[PDB]
Amino acid sequence: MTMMSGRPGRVPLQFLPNEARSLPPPKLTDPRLVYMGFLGYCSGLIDNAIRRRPVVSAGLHRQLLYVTSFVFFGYYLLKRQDYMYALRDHDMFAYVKSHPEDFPEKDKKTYGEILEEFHPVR
Amino acid sequence: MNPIIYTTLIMTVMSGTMLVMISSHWLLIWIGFEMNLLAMIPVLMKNFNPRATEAATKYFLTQATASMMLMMAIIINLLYSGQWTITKMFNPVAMTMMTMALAMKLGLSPFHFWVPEVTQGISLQAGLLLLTWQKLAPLSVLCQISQSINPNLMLTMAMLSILIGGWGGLNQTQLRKIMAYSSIAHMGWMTAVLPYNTTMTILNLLIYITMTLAMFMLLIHSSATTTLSLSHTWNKMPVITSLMMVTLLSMGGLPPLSGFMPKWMIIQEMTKNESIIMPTLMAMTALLNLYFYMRLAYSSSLTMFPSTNNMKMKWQFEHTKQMKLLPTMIVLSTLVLPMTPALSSLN
Amino acid sequence: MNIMLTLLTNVTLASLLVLIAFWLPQLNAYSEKTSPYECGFDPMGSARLPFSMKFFLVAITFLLFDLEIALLLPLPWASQTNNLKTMLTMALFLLILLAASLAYEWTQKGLEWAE
Amino acid sequence: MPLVYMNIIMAFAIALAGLLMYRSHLMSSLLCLEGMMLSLFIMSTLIILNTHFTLANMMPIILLVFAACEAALGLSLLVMVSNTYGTDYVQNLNLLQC
Amino acid sequence: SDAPPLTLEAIKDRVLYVLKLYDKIDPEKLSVNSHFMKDLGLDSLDQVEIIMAMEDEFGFEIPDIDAEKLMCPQEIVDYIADKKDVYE
Amino acid sequence: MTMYIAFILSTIFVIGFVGFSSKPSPIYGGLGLIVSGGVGCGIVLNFGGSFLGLMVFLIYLGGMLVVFGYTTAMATEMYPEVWVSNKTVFGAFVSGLMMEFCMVYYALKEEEVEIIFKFNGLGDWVIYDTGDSGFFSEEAMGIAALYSYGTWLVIVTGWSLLIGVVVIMEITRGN
Amino acid sequence: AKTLLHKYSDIPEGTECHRKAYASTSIGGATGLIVSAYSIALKPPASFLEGVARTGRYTFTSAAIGAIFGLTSCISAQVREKPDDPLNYFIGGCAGGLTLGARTRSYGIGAAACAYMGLTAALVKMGQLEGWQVFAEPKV
Amino acid sequence: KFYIREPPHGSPDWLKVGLTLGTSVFLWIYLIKQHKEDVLEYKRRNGLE
Amino acid sequence: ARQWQPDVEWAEQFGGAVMYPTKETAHWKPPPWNDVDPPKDTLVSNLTLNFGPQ
Ligand SMILES: CCCCCCCCCCCCCCCCCC(=O)OC[C@H](COP(=O)([O-])OCC(O)COP(=O)([O-])OC[C@@H](COC(=O)CCCCCCCCCCCCCCCCC)OC(=O)CCCCCCCCCCCCCCCCC)OC(=O)CCCCCCCCCCCCCCCCC
Ligand SMILES: CCCCCCCCCCCCCCCCCC(=O)OC[C@H](COP(=O)([O-])OCC(O)COP(=O)([O-])OC[C@@H](COC(=O)CCCCCCCCCCCCCCCCC)OC(=O)CCCCCCCCCCCCCCCCC)OC(=O)CCCCCCCCCCCCCCCCC
Ligand SMILES: CCCCCCCCCCCCCCCCC[C@@H](O)O[C@H](CO[C@H](O)CCCCCCCCCCCCCCC)COP(=O)(O)OCC[N+](C)(C)C
Ligand SMILES: CCCCCCCC/C=C\CCCCCCCC(=O)O[C@H](COC(=O)CCCCCCC/C=C/CCCCCCCC)COP(=O)(O)OCCN
Ligand SMILES: CCCCCCCCCCCC(=O)SCCNC(=O)CCNC(=O)[C@H](O)C(C)(C)COP(=O)(O)O
Repeated sequence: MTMMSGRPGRVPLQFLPNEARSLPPPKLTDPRLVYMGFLGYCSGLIDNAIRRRPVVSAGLHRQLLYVTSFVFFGYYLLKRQDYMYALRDHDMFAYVKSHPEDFPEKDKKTYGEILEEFHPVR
Repeated sequence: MNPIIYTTLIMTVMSGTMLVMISSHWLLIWIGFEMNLLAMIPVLMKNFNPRATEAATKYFLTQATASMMLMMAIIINLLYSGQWTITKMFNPVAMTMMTMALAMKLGLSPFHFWVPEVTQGISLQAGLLLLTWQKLAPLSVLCQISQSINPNLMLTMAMLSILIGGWGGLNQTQLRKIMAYSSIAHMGWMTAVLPYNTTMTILNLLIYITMTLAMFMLLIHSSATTTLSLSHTWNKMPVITSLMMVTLLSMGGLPPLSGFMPKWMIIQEMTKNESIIMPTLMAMTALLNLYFYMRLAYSSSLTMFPSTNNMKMKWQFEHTKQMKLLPTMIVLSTLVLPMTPALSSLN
Repeated sequence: MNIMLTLLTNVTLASLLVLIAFWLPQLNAYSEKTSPYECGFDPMGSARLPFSMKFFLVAITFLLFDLEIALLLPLPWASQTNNLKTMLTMALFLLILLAASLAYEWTQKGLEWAE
Repeated sequence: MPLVYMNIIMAFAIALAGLLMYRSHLMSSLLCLEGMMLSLFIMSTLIILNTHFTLANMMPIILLVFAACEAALGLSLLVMVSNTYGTDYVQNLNLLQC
Repeated sequence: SDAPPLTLEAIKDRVLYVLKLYDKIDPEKLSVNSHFMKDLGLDSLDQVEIIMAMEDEFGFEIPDIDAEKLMCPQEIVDYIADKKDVYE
Repeated sequence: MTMYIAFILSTIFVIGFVGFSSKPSPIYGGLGLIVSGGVGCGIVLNFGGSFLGLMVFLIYLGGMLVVFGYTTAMATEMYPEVWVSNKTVFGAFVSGLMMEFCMVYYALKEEEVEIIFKFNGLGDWVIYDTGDSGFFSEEAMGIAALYSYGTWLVIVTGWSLLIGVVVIMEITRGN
Repeated sequence: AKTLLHKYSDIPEGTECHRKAYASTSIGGATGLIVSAYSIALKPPASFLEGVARTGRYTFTSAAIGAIFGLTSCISAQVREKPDDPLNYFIGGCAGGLTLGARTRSYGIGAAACAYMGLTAALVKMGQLEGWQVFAEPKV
Repeated sequence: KFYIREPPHGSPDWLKVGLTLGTSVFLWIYLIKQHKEDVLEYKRRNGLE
Repeated sequence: ARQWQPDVEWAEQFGGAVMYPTKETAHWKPPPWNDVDPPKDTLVSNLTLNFGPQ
């Protein structure tokens, strides 16, 4: 079952609709971006170790490129993920607002009027 | 074989898959399957020997039968509704035949016999291609018709695939057959959640493809096709064996590794329906795959097996060819669990 | 109906000729007379033994080249379309592709018979 | 459906069954594959003629083309198997197990 | 599994059966120690036929030397056992 | 009920299919497939599809000639089998004939759902067209539209045929 | 098919034990036939009569197990006057397991089958009572 | 010391090193610019400032 | 005094074509080191023909 495959107004291969520009972009110090940079640094270290080079010192340009590439991809990945979650919430709220019969707000009862069974522990 | 011809055949395989993935007409989808098979047959025979010839013959027979049933299901659907568009598949008999044909193409149990045999009969590069790229087209078609799918048949075949993958993998000393049974079990996991959520199918497919690529590239790096030949790799490249051990742990599904994420999300999705018993059995069965991954880890990384004298000559030389994407594949196979909410971008 | 009658008539005439050929003359069959002919000496092996095909590769190419004939036969009707530029481009595309396949097999010694 | 549709579908089922049960010769199974292709051609042509779908009159030609490709592929594989064993018996393709 | 682990006894029964299947040897007079040349009154050509019968029965060829010196069933049984490395 | 010509042709089609599916010998199987191709040409002709019937007959004649040569080269034995030379082949042939006859009787005397749907018969004349127009053959126009509408189909088909030539050369190379 | 399943499940629990046993025997026979078909396909029996013997052996084993399970389950349900109690299904499952053990002439197989079939049948009864779904329809 | 060329010499491959560093710097400045324009556009659309 | 490590006898358990061998699969052979089986001498007999005297 595909929930969002055919939502009206969806452009086939866009990856970032113009509507997404109305959302605050992720901060450059976002911990998820830092974790992506950590992944890139780990990839650089593993690249050094597999090629039988000094793991920490062998190629600084290669390690920098690894970290930069992972951060660069992660930024747009996070933007798209946040856009999808915003879309989900927007649709949920619109549907609840347009179908009041299926989401009734029934009367609130205080705990002084609700009869709860007591189960002794003994 | 000429490198130009090899590149042309690879592009024809990928062109058939892309034609399957972008078409709206059933005839074009069938044509994509035919083109993919026609280009794939010679790639399996690139290193010519009787075992490769036998593997190619078995693959051709299985896939040609599957495509014949596919075309018959399309024609029945056209007969009962003059529609060529890939949609809800207005006829139930046609849908049953379509499901069986796609299952035959994927290698889901009961039709799973060909996969171990073809994988063992070809080279590690051909096995990499067969077990990674060749799953895309049938899975895409299954995703596009998921609404009209009958849960009872698909779930039966998925559970059978998980069971048979575990049981068959328990008995293997050849690495290619182990990979094939692992592939069968992962296909079962992929198709179990398909009637409920195709995003989970895509996520599981991507994670499995990453782990499989990492495993096959590690096996090509250390030229081992048997357990005993892999038991020598510690005395030549210990880092390779350590990375292989961690990747094998990830394949097993143990947290906090990335392998655990698809199983976790599929279990959650199935419990969002009622569906309680099936995920429990699926996890209990995946314990078998974990067992034989752990046995491989015991043989190759956690203990040291005896070596031979001539390994000293190998110590003096380096690996000439280098796989540029192997470190990224290993990292994605292992350390990706904290980025789980990013799966929302898949739908 | 007329073509079915014609087929029936021709097959009946041939069958009647065979029947007359086999029932009119005097038959004197005995084992030497009916034995296989090999120029007066008995054959060594069987005629049902495998017979090698030196032109096997050309035979497979005939299967593929035969289907392009089915693609080219509707061309007389295709010349009546309004967009003659698209049709003429596609007819030449198919024939150029068919000449390229012949050129490839020719240069790779695919037309030479096995020895 | 009319009787002819059931007859063509029965022919397809018989050819499929024929392919599924192997005797000794590989070539017989290839013939069964070609028979399935012919049955599909006939069925699709009848359906397209009955509904007067003009642009669909060209699909069976495409089907025949890819049937020819499939048959050529099978024949090449048979040539290789026979060159290896001197016989096209499916019993000889038992080097790889499950 | 493959064929059962052939023993000396079965070898002897097969050899004796083949020998009594030979139309020039009377069954009751034949023993495992009978000598073909003297006891059975068999000539050199006859012996060659017996060795060929053994070859057919046990599925392996005996050279001209080797086979020539086997003059009674016990030597044939011993030769077959030694060739097949059968100890029981 | 009109002369039952289409029903007879389809029955002979099924009979030839049973003939080659019993797998007596490749030489005999090719003969059965040739007979099936002929009756299928007839069946399609009786529906207005002259071009398609003639084309499929020609194609299968060429294919069976190649198959005959290949059978003589690689699929022979001392005693080739016919439909009465072997209990397995004869049993399969008789079983197919009896299944066809049972299905025909079952659907002809009753009106029953075999597997997919039901059928009462009446001959395939009923669903015909009574269409009165044209100086052209609609099938011919549809097939000729391959060069103006089916550009994508022409591209993929030509590419696949060229690739098939390359593929057979690669497969039969050996080494 | 589900026709046999409905034929078994339509009859109330502690009523008409003979009909329930007949339906269970039919279900077991169908299962045994399918098992023997797969076994013959994947493991050829080298002779037609041997294949007939293997089919008969498997089918009779399965049919006997089903008959015993149904008979003792219904008998216990009607004797105790306690339908909708999983213990009846547990007793039937253990009886079927002991039948299998007698059929293969093995004590360990008999004991293991008694335990496992009893547990599985009790679980099936609990699932019928509480509405547990083996193949849930998509809901979300 | 080595018996053969060992093609990577004592000096690094300057073309590859320069290309790698240039790619890294280009990607970094592109990301900074993109984030700045994204912030500006978000602030404009919702009318914060 | 030192940690136990696998020896030849331990290592030979994984050297067969299969784990858990049975009577049927005890005769299965592991594949060759390179995936090349030895070529069979399936000699194809040439056709013998009498060219004459007639
Ligand atoms: C959760 C929280 C966060 C945790 C994150 C996850 C864990 C950490 C990240 C993981 C990946 C990172 C490293 C990847 C490359 C490592 C590969 C490697 O071989 O390393 C060797 C390398 C040594 O090589 P060398 O120095 O060139 O010379 C020695 C020779 O090479 C001698 O080498 P040799 O090859 O000759 O020696 C042979 C040896 C060589 O074999 C190995 O070295 C094994 C390494 C495998 C890498 C792990 C696989 C991929 C990552 C998955 C990890 C999963 C974690 C989740 C939990 C599951 C546990 C597995 O093999 C064996 O001896 C066999 C022993 C069998 C044991 C089996 C266990 C292996 C798996 C254990 C993995 C545990 C995690 C990583 C451990 C640390 C590794 C360095 O190690 C290093 O020196 C690098 C490590 C330190 C780098 C980080 C330091 C950062 C800079 C300092 C400043 C910090 C900034 C702070 C900011 C604030 C300002 C002050
Ligand atoms: C966490 C803490 C610890 C927990 C875990 C540890 C504890 C639990 C596990 C350990 C014990 C469990 C093992 C169960 C039995 C294993 C059988 C076995 O291994 O088979 C392979 C093994 C291999 O045999 P084979 O290769 O097939 O053939 C060679 C034979 O050995 C050659 O055989 P043979 O010629 O020597 O003679 C055999 C023959 C005759 O055997 C003899 O020759 C000597 C006579 C011994 C028979 C004993 C029966 C009469 C004595 C019973 C007295 C009352 C019982 C105690 C309760 C008192 C209540 C106040 O036996 C039979 O014919 C069996 C017929 C049935 C009668 C016995 C079964 C009675 C069921 C018990 C009812 C309990 C219900 C609950 C009650 C609640 C109130 C407490 O079989 C045997 O050799 C043993 C045969 C005897 C087994 C039956 C004994 C039953 C023991 C009590 C079972 C209760 C535990 C399970 C409860 C859950 C079930 C739902
Ligand atoms: C094991 C780790 C998995 C990693 C997988 C590979 C990661 C690197 C691959 C880079 C992806 C490049 C693609 C982006 C370029 C533009 C293409 C874009 O237009 O595609 C869009 C699609 O976007 C892509 O799907 C997003 C790809 C991002 C995948 C990453 C998510 C992995 C899950 C969380 C794990 C953490 C990942 C960390 C990465 C380092 C089109 O949307 P649409 O045509 O309408 O959808 C078609 C499918 N539908 C309709 C059936 C739904
Ligand atoms: C090495 C030893 C470790 C062994 C531990 C294994 C025992 C674990 C206990 C059983 C786990 C399965 C329970 C499933 C998770 C519960 C979630 C739940 O609440 O689901 C129930 C449903 O509950 C179930 O379906 C559970 C059925 C059991 C299926 C699997 C059986 C597993 C084995 C059973 C016996 C063993 C358990 C005890 C073993 C003790 C330790 C040996 C509610 O579903 P609904 O359908 O929505 O309810 C109302 C609508 N009908
Ligand atoms: C189907 C019809 C075809 C038939 C045609 C076959 C052609 C025949 C070819 C003839 C070849 C010879 O003459 S070969 C020469 C034969 N003669 C000798 O060797 C001289 C010494 N004679 C002896 O040793 C004994 O008399 C002896 C009988 C040998 C027993 O041998 P033992 O004492 O060691 O048991």
